[PDB]
Amino acid sequence: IVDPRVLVTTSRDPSSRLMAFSKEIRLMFPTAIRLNRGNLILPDLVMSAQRERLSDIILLHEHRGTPTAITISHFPHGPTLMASLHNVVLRADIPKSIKGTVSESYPHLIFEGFRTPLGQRVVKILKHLFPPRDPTNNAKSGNRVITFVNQDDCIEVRHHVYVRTNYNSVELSEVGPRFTMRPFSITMGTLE
Amino acid sequence: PPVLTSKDKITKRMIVVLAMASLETHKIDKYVLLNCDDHQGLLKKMGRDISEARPDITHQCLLTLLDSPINKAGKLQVYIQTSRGILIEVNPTVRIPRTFKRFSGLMVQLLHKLSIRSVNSEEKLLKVIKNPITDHLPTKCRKVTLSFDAPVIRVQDYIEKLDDDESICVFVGAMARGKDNFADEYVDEKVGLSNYPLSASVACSKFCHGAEDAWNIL
Amino acid sequence: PPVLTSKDKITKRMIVVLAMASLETHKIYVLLNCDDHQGLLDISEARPDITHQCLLTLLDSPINKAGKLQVYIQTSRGILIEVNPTVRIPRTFKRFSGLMVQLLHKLSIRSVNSEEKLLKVIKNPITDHLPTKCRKVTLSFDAPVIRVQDYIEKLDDDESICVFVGAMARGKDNFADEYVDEKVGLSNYPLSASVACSKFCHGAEDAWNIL
Amino acid sequence: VTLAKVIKVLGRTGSRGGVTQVRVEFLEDTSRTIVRNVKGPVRENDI
Amino acid sequence: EIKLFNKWSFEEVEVKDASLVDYVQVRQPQCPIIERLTNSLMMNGRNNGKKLKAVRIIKHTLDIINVLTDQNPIQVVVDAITNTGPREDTTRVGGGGAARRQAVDVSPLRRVNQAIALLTIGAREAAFRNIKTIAETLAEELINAAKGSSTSYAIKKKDELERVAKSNR
Amino acid sequence: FGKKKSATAVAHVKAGKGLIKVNGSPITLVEPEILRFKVYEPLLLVGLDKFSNIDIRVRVTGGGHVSQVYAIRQAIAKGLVAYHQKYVDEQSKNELKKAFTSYDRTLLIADSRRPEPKKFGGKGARSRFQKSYR
RNA sequence: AAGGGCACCACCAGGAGUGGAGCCUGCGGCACGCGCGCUACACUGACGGAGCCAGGAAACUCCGUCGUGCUGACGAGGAAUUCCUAGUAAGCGCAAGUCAUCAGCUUGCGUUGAUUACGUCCCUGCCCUUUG
Repeated sequence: IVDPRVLVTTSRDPSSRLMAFSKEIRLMFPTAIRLNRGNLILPDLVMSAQRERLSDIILLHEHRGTPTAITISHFPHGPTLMASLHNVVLRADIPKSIKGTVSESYPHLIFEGFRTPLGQRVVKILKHLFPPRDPTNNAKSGNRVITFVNQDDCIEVRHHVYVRTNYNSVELSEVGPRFTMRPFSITMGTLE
Repeated sequence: PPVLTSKDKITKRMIVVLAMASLETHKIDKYVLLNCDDHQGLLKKMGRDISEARPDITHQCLLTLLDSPINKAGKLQVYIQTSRGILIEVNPTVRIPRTFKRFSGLMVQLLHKLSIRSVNSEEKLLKVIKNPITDHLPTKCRKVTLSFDAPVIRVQDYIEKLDDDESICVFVGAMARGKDNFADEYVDEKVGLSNYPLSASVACSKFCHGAEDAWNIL
Repeated sequence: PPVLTSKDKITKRMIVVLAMASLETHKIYVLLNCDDHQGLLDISEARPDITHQCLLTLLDSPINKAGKLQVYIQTSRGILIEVNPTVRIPRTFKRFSGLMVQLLHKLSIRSVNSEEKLLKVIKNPITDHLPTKCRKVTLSFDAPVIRVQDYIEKLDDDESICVFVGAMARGKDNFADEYVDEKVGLSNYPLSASVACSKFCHGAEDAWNIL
Repeated sequence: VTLAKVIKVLGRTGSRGGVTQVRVEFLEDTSRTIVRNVKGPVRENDI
Repeated sequence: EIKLFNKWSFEEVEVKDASLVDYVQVRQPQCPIIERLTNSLMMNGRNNGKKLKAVRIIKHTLDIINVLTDQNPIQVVVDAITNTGPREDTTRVGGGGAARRQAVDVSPLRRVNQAIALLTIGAREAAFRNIKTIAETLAEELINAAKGSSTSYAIKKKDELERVAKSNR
Repeated sequence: FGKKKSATAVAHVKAGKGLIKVNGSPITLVEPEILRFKVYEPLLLVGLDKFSNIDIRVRVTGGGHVSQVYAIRQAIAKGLVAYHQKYVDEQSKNELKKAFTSYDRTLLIADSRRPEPKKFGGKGARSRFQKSYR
């Protein structure tokens, strides 16, 4: 199939801080669209999926019960999962010199804490979401890796740029965004 | 005698903008204005702000303008425009402090709070406002830059040529030296006022005088 | 531009004499002045800033640059100072005071090289130093307003013009009455001393095709 | 849109001539029409 | 959407110097004919965030702005945004540093627009006459843009923009 | 018979007399007025062929105000031309129609606009909240 | 470095905007800093009576009172920087999550209802090659 396209939808309770998280996680590089309006009431998600031709969707919602909640949704049966994250105001910002950053390159993946869990869903999700183009040919020139680690009940999303020397040698430099996801409600597809 | 402000876009009037003004607070744990007397030691140490610290010029100019008849007659408003890009509107009825020490105190407070309020009235006396100056200016306003290297003019004559509904805005460099391009992007032309280099204050009297003559102010 | 002095009694010049100037040193010496010596004290007799203000206003003028101006200062205690037209007076009050204090102690400020005296305490009265053809006038809110340009044009081709302005914050216009021919006003509004100075300079610059 | 040529019309029988236009440091397309000064290709236009 | 008519209905089918008329009641090059301007005069009025009353505004501004020395109201409104547009201002340079800004047209729909929300603005910014007649400032100022179509008297920057894009050219 | 951007107006058609009541009133009133015309301007709009006729009138109700107003709008002439022949014109009902829609947008069918959609964001829709992490 | 592309999380054209203000809730500190906001500076208004109707809603329409006077902190905000191209933005509001009580949150949902563009130019990002 063609590369899956993503639609980011700000919910009724989406704010600035959560929107900043949407912008950094999503970007026109280039299989993505942003809307400043959206809802998860319904059939509405299926409606937006058809009219915008996006099989991946992210709803942005925040209440005190579920703060900074990002509901990842796939058109394919076996979908939704709520991932909530929060940031500290004290986190230093990395504004880019380390990463001259070619937009639209196939990211590398590393998953730490793979099992067996009913989760498996998360690994499936993020692999389907950010693996873009499926090619037989790969140029070995970089660039970045998406790392996901289980941390005694939260998933730690990190993004690093690769540097290589003759010392071995791979070294990593974090470029962000840095997110700790708290797992919420899940919906799974029927056997059919 | 109605007080003139940027809100009014129609009245014919003279506006002086003290461009490139040297206003900057200084920490020491108390605050004061960066100025060549106290801080010539420091400035030099840090290898710069050589005469970038001349708030007195601004102070001089202000007294000079507000003390002028054309101000008393209510046909003049002033604006400031800092080296660091801060823009101030000056309420024409403000009795600015006579001494530099007392001036400093008040400019330090204005800069930290963005406005100075009358103790009884709700109109501000000084107010930090948003650039560009050209939003706040009258709709039909002639704009010029005073410059030693520009064609010399007789202000009285320069003024009688203005449409009866057209204001005049003059940008003066409130500074000891520098290129007179602090306003190239806004002005229609540049003019000289004397064959002698002037000080900002003097340029200011000269111009007020001139308007005062031409607009019949005693 | 050949420099004007009290010796030249022929040339047609404009003279401004800053009267009731507050120049009283205070032993600690520095200049007595509102800011520092507010507490120590009547604030009116201590406004040297006004003098300093006017000196800048006056020496910076096109008319002084054309060397047809002469400044004199006569304090509120009757001390008399001739200012040299070519002196580049300190720009800041602080530096001004250092200098002003020194001059009062030494009676003159000498150029580090030239024989000229940048500033000098001379003996009274001021009449013995002015030109022989010279109109004596006092500025006053309490007098008939005038156009400075008109007034200057009525002067004999030889007649100089000497105005007495009060370098003070408040008070009677009497300070020069024993010398003046006439008291006049430059405005319908009451002016600061320095502003009154601009007015005259500028009006006379106009009258004299300066420049 | 630097005004192209100025093919007026005879002598005193033209309220004003026409003028094509496109752009150099931006756009570029066919045109003519609205303006009645008297500059030239020395002068220019915008898009 | 969503205005009215009558109230005078003085339809001056002339007054349209330069281009303009080929877009005096238009939008396209990007609407179509967004009701003969006065649908945008009335619209550029929604500067708090909602039409109607805006609609009134317009209307009052009209009956007023014609009652007072009538020029057919609508033709004052046309002859308002008429002799009252920009005409070849500057726009950055890039050719320097530290630019400079050169000038030129003025894509018609511009001239109309850039003077529309403009006269609109000058109005909005009451502060003279800081009365209570929004439609007055909206009128007179627009009237001081019909009578004002005799200098200056409310627009002003009208000139400025142009009476400036000559030197730094 | 015609709904408008979340609103909806119903059509009454069978020949009668004057006083055409909207909701249960009189297109004299219709008091969310100001632009109270554009309602009386369908009937007025009859300015193209007819003068008023001699027929019927029905009630509207949906969404909110100006919505409804714009609904009752089509409602009318979207019901003068009513089929016909007992309503529209027993022949060539393009009489009105093409005329009552050579300057229309109400009887000129309805607008493809309709509220919905937001976003996991800020307000939602497209306006996604304002964030500026440092 | 080169050469070239795409994008309102990037510019242009503007729109609304925070950053000033009061309180709000977070992250620090441990008098004070940084962030997401709420409501305000008022005459397109506030204020009372009244008209209606949404997925006794409010914004809103009318009739009348106040007189641009800190009236019935804060006089429109420095340097920065946010976001968005139409059933949008923007304003106004309610349902639901939260729950014994509690929403200045949030996901939603209707209500009024703009101005903007030839766009690619440059600043930011991304990319694709080549080139080391």
